[PDB]
Amino acid sequence: FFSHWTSKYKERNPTEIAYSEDIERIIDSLVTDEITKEEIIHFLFGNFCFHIETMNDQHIADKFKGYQSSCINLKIEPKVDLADLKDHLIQKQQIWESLYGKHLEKIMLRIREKKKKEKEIPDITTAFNQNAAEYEEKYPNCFTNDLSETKTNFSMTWSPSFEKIELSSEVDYNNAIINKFRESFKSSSRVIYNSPYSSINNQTNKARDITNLVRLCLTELSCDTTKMEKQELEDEIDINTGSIKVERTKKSKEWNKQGSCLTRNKNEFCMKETGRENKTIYFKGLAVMNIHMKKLIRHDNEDSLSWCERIKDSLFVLHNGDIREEGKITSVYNNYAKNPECLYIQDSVLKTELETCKKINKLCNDLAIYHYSEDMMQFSKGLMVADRYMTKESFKILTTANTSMMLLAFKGDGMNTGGSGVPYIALHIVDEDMSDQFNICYTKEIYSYFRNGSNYIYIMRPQRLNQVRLLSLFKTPSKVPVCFAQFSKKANEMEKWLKNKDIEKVNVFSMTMTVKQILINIVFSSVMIGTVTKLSRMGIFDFMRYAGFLPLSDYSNIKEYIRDKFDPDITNVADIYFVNGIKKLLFRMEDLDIIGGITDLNIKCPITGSTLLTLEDLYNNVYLAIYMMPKSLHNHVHNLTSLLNVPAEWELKFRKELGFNIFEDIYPKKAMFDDKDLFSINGALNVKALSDYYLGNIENVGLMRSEIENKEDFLSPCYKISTLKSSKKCSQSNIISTDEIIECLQNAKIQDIENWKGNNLAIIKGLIRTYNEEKNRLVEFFEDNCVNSLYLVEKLKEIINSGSITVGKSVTSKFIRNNHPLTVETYLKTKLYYRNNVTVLKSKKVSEELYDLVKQFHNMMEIDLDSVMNLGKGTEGKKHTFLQMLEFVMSKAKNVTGSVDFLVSVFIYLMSMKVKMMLYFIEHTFKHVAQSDPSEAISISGDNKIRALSTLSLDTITSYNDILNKNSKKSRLAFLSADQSKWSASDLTYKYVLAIILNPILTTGEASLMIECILMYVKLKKVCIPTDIFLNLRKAQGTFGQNETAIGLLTKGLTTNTYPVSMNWLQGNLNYLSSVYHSCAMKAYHKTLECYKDCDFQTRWIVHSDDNATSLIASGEVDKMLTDFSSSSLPEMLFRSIEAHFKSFCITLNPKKSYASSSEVEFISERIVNGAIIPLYCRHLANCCTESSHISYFDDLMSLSIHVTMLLRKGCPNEVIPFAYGAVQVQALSIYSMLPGEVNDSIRIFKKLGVSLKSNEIPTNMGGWLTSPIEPLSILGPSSNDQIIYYNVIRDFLNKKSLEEVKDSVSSSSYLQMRFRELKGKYEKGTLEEKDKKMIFLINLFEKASVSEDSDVLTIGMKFQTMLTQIIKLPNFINENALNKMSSYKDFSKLYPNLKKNEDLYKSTAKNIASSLEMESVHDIMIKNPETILIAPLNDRDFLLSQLFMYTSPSKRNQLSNQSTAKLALDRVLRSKARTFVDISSTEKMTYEENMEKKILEMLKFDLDSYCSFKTCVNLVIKDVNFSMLIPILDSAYPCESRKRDNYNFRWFQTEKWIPVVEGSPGLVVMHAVYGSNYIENLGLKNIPLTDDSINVLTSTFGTGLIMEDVKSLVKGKDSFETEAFSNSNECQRLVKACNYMIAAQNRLLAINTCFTRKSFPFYSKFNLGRGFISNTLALL
Ligand SMILES: NC(=O)c1ncn([C@@H]2O[C@H](COP(=O)(O)OP(=O)(O)OP(=O)(O)O)[C@@H](O)[C@H]2O)n1
Ligand SMILES: NC(=O)c1ncn([C@@H]2O[C@H](COP(=O)(O)OP(=O)(O)OP(=O)(O)O)[C@@H](O)[C@H]2O)n1
Repeated sequence: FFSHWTSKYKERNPTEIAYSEDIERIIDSLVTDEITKEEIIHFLFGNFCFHIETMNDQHIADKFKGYQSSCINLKIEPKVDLADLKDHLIQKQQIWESLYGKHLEKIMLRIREKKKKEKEIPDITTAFNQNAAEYEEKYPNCFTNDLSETKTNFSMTWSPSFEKIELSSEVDYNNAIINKFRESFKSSSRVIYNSPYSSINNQTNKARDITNLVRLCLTELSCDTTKMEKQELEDEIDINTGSIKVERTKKSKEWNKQGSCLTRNKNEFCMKETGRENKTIYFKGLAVMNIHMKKLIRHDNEDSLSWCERIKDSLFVLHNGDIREEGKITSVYNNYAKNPECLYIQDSVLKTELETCKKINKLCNDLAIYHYSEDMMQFSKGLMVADRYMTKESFKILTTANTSMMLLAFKGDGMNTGGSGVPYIALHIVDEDMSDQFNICYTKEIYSYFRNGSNYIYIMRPQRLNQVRLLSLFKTPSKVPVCFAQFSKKANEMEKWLKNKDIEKVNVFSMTMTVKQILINIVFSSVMIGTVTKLSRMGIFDFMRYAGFLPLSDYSNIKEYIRDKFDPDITNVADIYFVNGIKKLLFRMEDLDIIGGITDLNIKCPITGSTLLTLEDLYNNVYLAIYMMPKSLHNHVHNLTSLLNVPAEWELKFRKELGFNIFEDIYPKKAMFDDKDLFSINGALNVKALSDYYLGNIENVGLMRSEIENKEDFLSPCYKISTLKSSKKCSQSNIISTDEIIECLQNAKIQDIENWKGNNLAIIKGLIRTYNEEKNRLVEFFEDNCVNSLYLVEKLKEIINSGSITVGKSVTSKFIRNNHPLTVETYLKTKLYYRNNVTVLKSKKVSEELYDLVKQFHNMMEIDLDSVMNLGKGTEGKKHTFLQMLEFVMSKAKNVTGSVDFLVSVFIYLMSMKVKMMLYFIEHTFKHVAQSDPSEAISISGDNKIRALSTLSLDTITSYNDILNKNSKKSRLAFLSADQSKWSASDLTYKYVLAIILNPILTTGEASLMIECILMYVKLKKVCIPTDIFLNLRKAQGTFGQNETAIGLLTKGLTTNTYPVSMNWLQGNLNYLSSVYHSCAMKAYHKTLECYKDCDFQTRWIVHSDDNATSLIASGEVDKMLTDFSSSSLPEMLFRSIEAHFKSFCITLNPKKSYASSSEVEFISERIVNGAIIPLYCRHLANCCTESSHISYFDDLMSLSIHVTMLLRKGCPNEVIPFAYGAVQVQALSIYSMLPGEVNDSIRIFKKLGVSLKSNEIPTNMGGWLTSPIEPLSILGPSSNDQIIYYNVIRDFLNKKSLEEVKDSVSSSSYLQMRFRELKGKYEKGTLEEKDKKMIFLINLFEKASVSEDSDVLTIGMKFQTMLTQIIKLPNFINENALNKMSSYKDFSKLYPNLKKNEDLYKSTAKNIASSLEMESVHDIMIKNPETILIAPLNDRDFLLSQLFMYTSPSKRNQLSNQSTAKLALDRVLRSKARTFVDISSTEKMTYEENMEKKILEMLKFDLDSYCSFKTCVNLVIKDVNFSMLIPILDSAYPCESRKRDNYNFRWFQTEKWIPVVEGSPGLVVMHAVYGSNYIENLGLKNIPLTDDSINVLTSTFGTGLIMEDVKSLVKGKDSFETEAFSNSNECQRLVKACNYMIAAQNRLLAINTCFTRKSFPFYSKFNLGRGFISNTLALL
């Protein structure tokens, strides 16, 4: 172990760091009445003398010099010798050790003072009544007993039953329904208005208006079109971004002319030229939709439960008469659920489970679950399509696969600025038989009805829906059938009735009344849960995650949670059913193998099905009801204001508590270190606790320092660090300069009104738009910022008085949204000098910021080629380290920079590059400290062992309780599952300095650097609100009474943007240091509890930042000490004592999610009771239906199959797995890669062109369907589907039986050439069988759509986790708009000027006069330095021009252009049906399906010279270690009943193929297990040679393309070119594979040693660092 001091800061002490008086205040504030200042200093600087056994002697001299300097600067006489300090610190030990007993007495007094003040509620009903009483006390008379003023019961949209077959013959089936309703709505006027909820005083007077509006819109304002063209969209260039989807200017944006009406497309109509009485009727109907006063019903309303107990069974009657049999959602769900035998390889033993799944599918078919979900999905489609394009004088009649359903959509909030939603009136035709049940069910929203024929025509009430609510309505086919399947499985009456009957006898007719009632509840709950669009239902359902703990003890959650902080916001009826289910569960728990519920007689909360055989069924039902709700139905505008509003309040609370005023700095005070309640710690106890923690954790200072400076990439340049190189995002305050602003104002003349070209017109527009209403501040900015005062304003006078200028109005958000960003910059900056300063932080990549930092380190600001190339080559040139750049940044910004670097923004938080580097240093010097702690969970690599540590924390605790309580005394268990509240907001930050001073694995210079870093992070941090949000609050504050909650007080009345956030580190920034402090606090808790005299306590705790998993086992005289601690049992003891102890460590325990029990613990989401773990597969099942990224079909299908895989891991039953398959299929296919029957299908396209591939053999990237079985998807993952179909077509191609025959036939090198020649001859003369055409198709697909194709991992870093990739990559930007606003492009465009800057066509013309010379120079200084463009930067001049030589490849600007951005819905369902661009430069615009047709027609021919990709695709499949041993196990596995499996329910999968396959690869003994598998299954050991040699072939071709063209067999000389010409013999890839298969050189790298050999043939082996890298078979563990 060698020691290296990594600082120029060596001669700096922690008491001379500019912000050094705060350390003096911390020292002065730690002085107690028993410990003086001298002992505090001697302990704090000198604690390292307990660690002096593993550190160097130069480290000894360094730390003793730091000790002496600290004592001299603090006016204390230091000890002369190190042994003198050791003797003094070992003799003043009992003074410091006595703090634990006083702390024990303090927490006992705090429990005694806290339990006396609280009040006790007698029962749960009194808690509910007290909540209702205080709710009436806030707002009086808010509770109404009349059910006529409430909100809508049955949510956004209503689905009647569809009773008549509608024949179509030349009548356009979508349009025949509209004229059917029109001819129904032409009879007389027997309009009966509906009184809601059987009321008597019906006002009406609006039902007449709605009826007249609907009659007008269906009689006069619309007609049978049947001839107009469909809506077609086209991509267009935006003035701020690229490639947005919009309607074309002609055709589908123009109003056509039918007979006396105006029409746009097949659905939209208009009334621009209509009679005045008709216009009056239209406006009278429009005024209804608007184009305390809360009536909340009580929890104990017996009328609402009685009404719901008729509404929810009228719904079941309505869900029982539908006659439709085929559809889109029905087809995809019946692909998996109607025949689930294909998913399971050994399906012959699942004769009961698969039959139950088939019965659940038949019940879904007969109750019209699929058809209702499909109707909701397409109506949400049509509704948001209507939301963006509708005007006030137009409507958008929607029709679907329905028979008796329409919707009359009206003007919504196009160009979304929050808004309210899109109005819509739905019409229904119901027959005479189901007429009373329709009135009973939808009694609130039926607005008028009349009778025509044997039918009733219903007009329902208009509502409105935001885009988020339409998106939650969209995922109905993914959310409702899985709800029906899970609730039908977990209900024991439903499953019990399903098990006796047969598939031909399952119907509603042969049902008992109890099973029918359970089915009614299941249908109603699935409908109400799968589509949720109300905030009250979300409040009710996330109230449910705390009122659901049965096996419990004292938690302060049964009664004190249902008091004041519970919000009973029940607005409608029939959520009384859900709240009443909660109330019955709580009343049951009040009156009091896991068998938890066969004896308690528990009741399901949403589905009410009794006789619960297992507690895990209850946990699964509640948590699936919880996790299926959306994250938020609020807009991003409201959510961002909430996220920017919480820290302002939690900082104003801190300032008010500790006496700081609003506009001043933050310094330590005595109150923070005096053991107070709100914002304080104990002080001297914290120092002793941290010293004891560092004594007990760090065992070798030098070895751990070596691991820190070797594994965290210290003493290495910053581009080797993945956090500071991989472009996440960043924040750099780029503001147009004020001198540049006044210069642009000066050069903007008044004689060039026509010639206002360039970007200066944007500055002119911004200053004029600011002048139009903000005259008060523009004169101040024009007279104080610039030295010329009157000239600028007098020039602006005739600038506005020039007559012609393009400004409409200060429309605020309408100006911001669709104008150039520098217009926003100027419209800000001309009124921001002394107030409202903003200083807008625009986002940037960290790679560009690191590029600028490396450029600024070597003083190469102005870019010059000789200046960068003079830095040397190889591993002997100029190179920096991470800490040298860190101190360069610190020395730069300590020089009066204005503290612009400490500015974060919300985009979860967006910090600067400096703050990212300081947080990296502080984070990763404590990551290894937390890695040495066995009780620390955030240091666990991944989520794999997170469950494992909880398993140990249960197992050793239970084993020790079994080993102690049987001998001498009694023991009581106490498991704590705490979660702290405001872990970052309420936390004192200055206590982290004490964790750094006492750190022994450090240096007195590095410690000073970290202390100064944390002190500037506290004293100078600020938060900048974004421009649109701050303008919204500014205009709201101007219109209103000018008061705000906390943001107005912090920003001096909203007159400035940056508000101070000092003692609140942002969440995720200190995630290891806070966890270290938490574990230190728990060790101090154990040391404090060890001070009790006649009792023995041992504590086991587990810490992951915010969370806690404390266990405690007491022994001895328990009965006396329990009333000493003021409690009744050990969980009550633990919940009181830990809460009292944590207040001395600035940790706030909240009595909401923190419970204490004697048998149950929870950690994050996993949960283990009495040595057995409850599975909780709810999160993955909900992620299978709700969470998606919305980027592509391939990406989202591969991402959702992760959740399917973890569903298979965590014990899912075998009847929800086919529904999980169907759910991920609907969620992947329902946006862009369209559903069966639509335009972007892949079964239909492959069937039309006669492709030889079958339905279940289409690859995933071809738009095909996930058809991998249960076992290979569970073991390998989503990347196994294409591997399985490739292996199947290969095994059919060479006509073999097993994989081993294929392996020993491929292993001969003279075999695949003969097969390829035989295939070529077969294609030649006369014969091509089906297998040959399949093999040819997949060979050409591997050529055209391999994952390595058109990708390099050094421009954008990818991971290569699959075999193939997306074959259409839509460009997010067109031309060089993606490459702009970049320092790399601005440098590349300067030393290589506009001959090669603008544009891609100018560079492409240099491949067939000055651009050819520039390209020749580029590739001449590129090909002489080969290591700079296709490996990682070895040093500088391998990084600064590595970012410069990537803007020359056509496939490296395309890769940066089509980067996957976030976007949202309606930007991808519209782009899929639009004529999109192909690449970065093409005049041709073509659709997605036509592109797919062209690509499939391209990959149909044999295309000889395809031998290399044939051998590559064979060898990528067969050579996998995991696949080649998983397949023979699956092929030769015994069914059951010998050692594999003998149980039935949820015990085939976890007994037959996840334990005899885990005795397969690593060998194992355990029988039943929930699996956290190994790392990712590697299919990228062979693909990173493909990328790293494809880029070599590309630069070879682009180097050889200038001087000459040639074909082959080149004779030129100049060895680096002749050897690459010999390298390009066939493709260079078969040469790569064969040549480095038959030898293995493996020469080391020094870039002169390796360039000594040859530039081409053995050099490429040192551009991947490995060859034929075969991994080991992964242990599932
Ligand atoms: N992005 C939008 O279009 C939108 N959505 C809701 N809002 C807020 O609510 C009002 C109604 O929106 P509009 O801009 O369509 O109404 P308008 O201003 O009276 O009509 P117009 O566009 O023809 O001038 C608007 O005045 C505005 O305050 N704006
Ligand atoms: N009630 C609690 O016991 C609790 N648990 C966490 N927190 C801290 O609260 C900050 C923001 O709260 P959020 O609105 O994001 O939800 P949350 O974290 O789940 O807390 P809560 O249950 O109170 O809503 C978050 O920064 C979070 O750390 N409070």
